[PDB]
Amino acid sequence: DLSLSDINSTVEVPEGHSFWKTLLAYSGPGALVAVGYMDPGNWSTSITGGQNFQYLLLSIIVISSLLAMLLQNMAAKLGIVCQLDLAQAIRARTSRRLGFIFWILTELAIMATDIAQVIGAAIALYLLFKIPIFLAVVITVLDVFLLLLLNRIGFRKIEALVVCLIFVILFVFLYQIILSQPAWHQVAKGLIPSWASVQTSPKIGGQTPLSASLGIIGATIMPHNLFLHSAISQSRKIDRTDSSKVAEAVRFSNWDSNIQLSLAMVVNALLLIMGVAVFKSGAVQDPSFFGLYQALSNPDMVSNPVLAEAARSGVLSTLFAVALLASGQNSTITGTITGQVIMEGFIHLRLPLWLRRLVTRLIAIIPVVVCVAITSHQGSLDEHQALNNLMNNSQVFLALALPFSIVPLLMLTDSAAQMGNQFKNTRWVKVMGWLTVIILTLLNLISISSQIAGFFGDNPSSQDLLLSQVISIGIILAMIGLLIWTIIDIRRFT
Repeated sequence: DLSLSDINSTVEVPEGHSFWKTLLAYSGPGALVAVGYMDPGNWSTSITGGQNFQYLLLSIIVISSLLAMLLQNMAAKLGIVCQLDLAQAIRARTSRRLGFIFWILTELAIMATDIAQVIGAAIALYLLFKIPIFLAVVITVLDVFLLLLLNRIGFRKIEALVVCLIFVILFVFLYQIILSQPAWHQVAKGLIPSWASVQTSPKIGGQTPLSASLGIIGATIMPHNLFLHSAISQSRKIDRTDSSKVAEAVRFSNWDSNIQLSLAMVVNALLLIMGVAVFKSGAVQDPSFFGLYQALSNPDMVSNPVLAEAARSGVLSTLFAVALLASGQNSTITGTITGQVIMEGFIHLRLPLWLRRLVTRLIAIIPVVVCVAITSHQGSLDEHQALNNLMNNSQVFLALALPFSIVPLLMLTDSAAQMGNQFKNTRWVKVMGWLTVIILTLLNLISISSQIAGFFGDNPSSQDLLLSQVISIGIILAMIGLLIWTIIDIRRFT
């Protein structure tokens, strides 16, 4: 009846005021959440953002991460104080049909992330081991056994394995930056919140600073990682009777989550400066993983003789594909955990990790093998580009399931009927939290029309455009109705 019954309140190791060892104990949840924010689904968008705007968008990244650190912490709080995840709170404060709508929506979000990671991992196999593109996908389907071995290890080593992947993809991209020797003064100048990133005048590569900045801000959080954080935050036993120990617990999970999401921010920065210093100006013409592979393997694309010799040897591209692999291993863990959370929390369905990863992976790979089937039917022409367009088109479900995950979180944590007058949010995080939630909801509701119109490709059929407008209006209006309904129920609880 409690979230993550297998590993809920497992190891509690606060030992008086020995704070840093205590920090070493529970440092796992923050990493499990942060590794999701390093998935390849936006890697190109960073590199592109670096080529179109050298170091300019870095500050935006920071801001985004900060916002991601805020809401995530809130989620952790809901897990630590209430001893129940976000899905159990929402489902407990609304009917079953709303919990079912939220269930299918979040399932579609984690399904979208799973699509990004199966595409990135399959391509990673196509680049490293030269496995055929169609075989690499059905090889990625075999991650259920890696989940079976993953199940017997334990969170003290699983949550450290996630750290291992994090520093793998962090040191892979940091190594290519160390060889690049970039002008770190311009990097520092770019990290400052300047007003050149909010303008619309450069328009390099069909992208203005305000478009890229609002895109980075719009994709701030992932809805599934909120339920994930609220669930894994409970894995540390708390008496819930001593205010100093639960306040200490909040400091604990906060410093952990910031320590890891800061690493994710560092990875995004390494991707932007990867697009600025490593690649030449405008050298990246194919945002696909294969385009970045050949671009990292062509000496004329880099801006340094050392990177030209190393690129000719073929080490940059292989490290890139290794980073694709280490990033593609995330949904096997966080996808199954979060899927269990929303499943047994929203619809009260107890399913094993076997059929979970089976169903999610199959539903994820169906459109992938359809895309590879059509493109390979065209002669393997534009197959990687179409895989990239599938990966980017999949991210609409996140915008569909974002407000129904950030609004109920902020409401339930701001109310005293769930947190109490002692552990509710400060008047500071009320203003910042509501501002962030409003901005993200508006920006994603704007993104719905752009992505739905993007489903029809870069060929604008005049009759299909109006249909995209009708479908977009219907979707955003339906999300408005669901949003005001959830607002009404939660505000009826408070």
